[PDB]
Amino acid sequence: MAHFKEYQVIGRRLPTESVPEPKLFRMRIFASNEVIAKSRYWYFLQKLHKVKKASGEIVSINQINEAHPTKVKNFGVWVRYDSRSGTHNMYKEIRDVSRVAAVETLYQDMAARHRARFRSIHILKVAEIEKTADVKRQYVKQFLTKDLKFPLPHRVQKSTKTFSYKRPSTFY
Amino acid sequence: GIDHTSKQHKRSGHRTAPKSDNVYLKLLVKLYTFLARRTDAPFNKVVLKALFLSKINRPPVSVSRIARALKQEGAANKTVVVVGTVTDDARIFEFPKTTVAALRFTAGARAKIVKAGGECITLDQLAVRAPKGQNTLILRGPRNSREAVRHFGMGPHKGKAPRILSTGRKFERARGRRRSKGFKV
Amino acid sequence: AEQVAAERAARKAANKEKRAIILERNAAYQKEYETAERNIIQAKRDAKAAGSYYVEAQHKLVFVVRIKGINKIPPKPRKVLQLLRLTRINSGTFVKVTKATLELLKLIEPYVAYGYPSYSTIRQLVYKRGFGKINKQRVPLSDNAIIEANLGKYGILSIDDLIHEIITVGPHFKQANNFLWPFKLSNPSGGWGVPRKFKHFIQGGSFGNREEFINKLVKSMN
Amino acid sequence: GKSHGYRSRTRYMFQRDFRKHGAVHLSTYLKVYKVGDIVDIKANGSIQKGMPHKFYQGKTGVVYNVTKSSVGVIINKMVGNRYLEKRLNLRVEHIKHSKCRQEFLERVKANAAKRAEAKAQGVAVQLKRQPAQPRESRIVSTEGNVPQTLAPVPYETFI
Amino acid sequence: AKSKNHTAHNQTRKAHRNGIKKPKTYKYPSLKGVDPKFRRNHKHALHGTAKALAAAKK
Amino acid sequence: VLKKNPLKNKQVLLRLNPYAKVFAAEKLGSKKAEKTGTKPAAVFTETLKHD
RNA sequence: GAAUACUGCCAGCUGGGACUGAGGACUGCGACGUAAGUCAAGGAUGCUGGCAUAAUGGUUAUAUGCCGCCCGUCUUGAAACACGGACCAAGGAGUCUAACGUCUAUGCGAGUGUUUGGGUGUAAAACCCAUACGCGUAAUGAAAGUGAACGUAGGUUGGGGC
RNA sequence: AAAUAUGUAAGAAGUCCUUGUUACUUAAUUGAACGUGGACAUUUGAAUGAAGAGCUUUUAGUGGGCCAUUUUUGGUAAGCA
Ligand SMILES: [K+]
Ligand SMILES: [Mg+2]
Ligand SMILES: [Mg+2]
Ligand SMILES: [Mg+2]
Ligand SMILES: [Mg+2]
Ligand SMILES: [Mg+2]
Ligand SMILES: [Mg+2]
Ligand SMILES: [Mg+2]
Ligand SMILES: [Mg+2]
Ligand SMILES: [Mg+2]
Ligand SMILES: [Mg+2]
Ligand SMILES: [Mg+2]
Repeated sequence: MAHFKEYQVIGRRLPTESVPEPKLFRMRIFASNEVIAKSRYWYFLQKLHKVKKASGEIVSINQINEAHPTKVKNFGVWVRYDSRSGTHNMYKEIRDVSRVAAVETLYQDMAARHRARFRSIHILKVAEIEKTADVKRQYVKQFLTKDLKFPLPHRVQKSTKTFSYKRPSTFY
Repeated sequence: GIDHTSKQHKRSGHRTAPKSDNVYLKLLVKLYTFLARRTDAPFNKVVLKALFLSKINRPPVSVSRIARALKQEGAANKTVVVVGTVTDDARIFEFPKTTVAALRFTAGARAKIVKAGGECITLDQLAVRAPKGQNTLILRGPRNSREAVRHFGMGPHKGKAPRILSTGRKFERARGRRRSKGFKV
Repeated sequence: AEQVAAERAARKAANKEKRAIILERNAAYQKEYETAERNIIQAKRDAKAAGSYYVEAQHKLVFVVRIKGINKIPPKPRKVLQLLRLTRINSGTFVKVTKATLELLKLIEPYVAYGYPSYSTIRQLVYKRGFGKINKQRVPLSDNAIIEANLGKYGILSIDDLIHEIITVGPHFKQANNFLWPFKLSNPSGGWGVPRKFKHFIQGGSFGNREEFINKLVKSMN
Repeated sequence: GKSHGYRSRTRYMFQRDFRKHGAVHLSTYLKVYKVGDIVDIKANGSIQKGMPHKFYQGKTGVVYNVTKSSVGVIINKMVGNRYLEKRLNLRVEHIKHSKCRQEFLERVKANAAKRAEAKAQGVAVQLKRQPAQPRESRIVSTEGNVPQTLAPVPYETFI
Repeated sequence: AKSKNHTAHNQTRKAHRNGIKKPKTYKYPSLKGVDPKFRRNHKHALHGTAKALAAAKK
Repeated sequence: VLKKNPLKNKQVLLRLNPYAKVFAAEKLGSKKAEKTGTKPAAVFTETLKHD
């Protein structure tokens, strides 16, 4: 389910005689498949408007691919989530090459640090930070220093066999 | 597992053979099995099913009942078929000349039918001369006229006969049967 | 010359003209499906060109698989599963989409997986697991003459005619669908794909409406 | 001890409606019931004669007998494992016609009219009602209706 | 030693085992409870219309 | 006496569906579609890329 | 302007492995062939090898892996820290009768029932039988009593069969 | 003033048009109920299913219950009632 795609979902109220041509509400949804994307669209129209799936219609669902999937981007992600004893807004930043994988990173991050399931999270916004110094979190800003380079000490090498004859080393 | 909507391994509830050991009846059943299979006439199927019936489901058919059935228009020349016994009836004083095919004729019934100019016939001769049940008329006797049926469904206000050995005053004609003694049924 | 060849040649000539009828029907059904698919694709392209949106027709047909066993079912869903003819696990039936049937599926949702079958799924299902209900017995189709003997009054002469009367919900859909015995499917060959079946498909489970993914599920199940 | 009288537990359903007490309006008494009419039982609490038992509040039945001021209504009552025929003698205060059977009778007339026209022109008039069908295709124009909507909203205290 | 007082548990399952059946309405229902003046009239109306039918048919 | 599945046993697949011979002889299962140069509209593209 | 990913389709081709071979003349649907025929088309054949006996197989004892609480009973619940049971043989518990209900079989049937008794006998059998009597063919009422066709033994609605 | 649960209807035992019965009803040749004759066609008037559908007789055991989700009373509570 975490292999997230981003869909645009455009829906509307069913046309009636008083109001033909309704207003075509459009949302950006992160979900694994189109069924979950449509369900999430109706869930949000249910909460934000007086619209439900019975008295509504989906006029379009389209997948949005990344414009430049092999370009490294800094993404600020505003979310609200329900903790065990309240509701909270947070801002986080993920350095990643695509919005979908940045959302994957945030869902894993939010599950790891706050024990917050996909059930409990609303993605308020995912935005590219255009330039450095608008980055605010040190854990991302530390990766933006010039001539970035670092070793990887203590290499642990996976062994194909039960027994080894060489007393392995961790050089790298 | 299966969610069974109906009871499993349920017998049809219908007789497929006579309950008796009469070999002549079993020969008749064999003949009308062959006829009910190789002929499409529903007469042979109805006769075959009637050949399986018990005694209470084969009430006797009187000659007066046959004469009344022959008073029907278009039925003067028909062959009356009784899968059972034709009993006698002295209540009548004229009998039409006709052909009756039955399992059994009482001595009085056979004498009355033959004296009227007609003939008594068995179901096998019926099969021989009317293989498809041509111009036959199947008659059945009264099934609810049985004395046991009077007591079926006994209960308050049902108007049925109690199961009783001695009849008269002092035998269940008191409290529960009249308003002056408690209540009435 | 005991008069065997005359009726044998009459029967072969009748069989040949019946097969010519089935062949010309199947050709016209193939062109009908081909244009039905190409028109929808070209309609979406035209709507994109004009800046509008083409909302497709809502799906007229679903395929429903009972994915739950027979123990501990409340009476109302138990009755609806009996009415949809899903009496054992991994049984399947086709359903025409109406408000009445959609409320039936909305009422047995935790016990079934349903969705919108494709032509390939319906064709392979009917060819491989299609049995007819003939004189209350479950008869393998295996022949066009059986389907013509039981559905010939409705103009359904072959298995392809039956498949078309299912994929397009025709006038005689109810008779053709009830003539089909409930499909007895096997467990999916690659599993269900989820740790736990008895959540909704949206919630990472298996039951509910998974509309277009029912094709992959049913293909693995047969 | 327990109490199970005739009008027990009828405190609210034999109320009159709020600001609807007093005398009954004459259209109750000008309604004509024939044998075979289908009627709904709802007791008027201000008339204590011919009053149905609490069980039959809301039941719908068929009129079998018509008397001076009352009708005989047949109701099927579930007793044990079967339905028992129950015969009620109710004053017309507690009785109204079934409006559903009124639209059924009107639909019968409309069906006859449709078949009558189709017998002359336009055969295959297809009388039967059909359930709500799935929608057909359509083209939703965007011109003047450009889609525009935002995302979910942040949490706020509002206290 | 007190026991259980009452429960309707299993009663609906028992009731539905042999189904709950409608009372099998007939054409020409019984005239029991119908107004006696109507019944007295209807006997004579039926007698007269059968007389007219038999007189016409002969 | 024995149910022989189609989709294999081309003899049975030809006993049913005589059109399967024409379908194979013409490769209708791999039909090449006509190239169409119908572009999407700018309002559609801009709406899709809109935040 | 292409490629590819992803998803989907093919009545596209093909390699390896496993279990099964039910039926037992023919009939059918087919397919390839101008036909004549042929076939993978309503269920396995062909070829080859070894042994022809404890070899396979059965039984039995044992070992090994995994599983397996003591039966009977009362009970919501028994392996129970509930009761009966040390072991074995033999015996050991829904019978017959009077009257009766439903169902079934048989005989005869507006009747039916010989067997109280008589006759007879190859002698507790078998065979034969008069008059009665029981039940039934009439009900209802406390009783005195009275006591069943207006009609093709009625009309209406269904109704098998003809 | 919900949700859930709950009654009824969705036709042939029907509808319409004439004119027949009556001791009931009307001021009335008005109705009521039941009819004769005539017309309505195969979508005989929503969906899905129906495993055969109805009906009858007769008889066994049972008439200590207990558990779980949800609703819920007494009780501080209870593997309580
Ligand atoms: K008690
Ligand atoms: Mg595997
Ligand atoms: Mg009073
Ligand atoms: Mg163990
Ligand atoms: Mg024990
Ligand atoms: Mg213990
Ligand atoms: Mg003890
Ligand atoms: Mg001891
Ligand atoms: Mg002892
Ligand atoms: Mg012994
Ligand atoms: Mg003994
Ligand atoms: Mg007890």
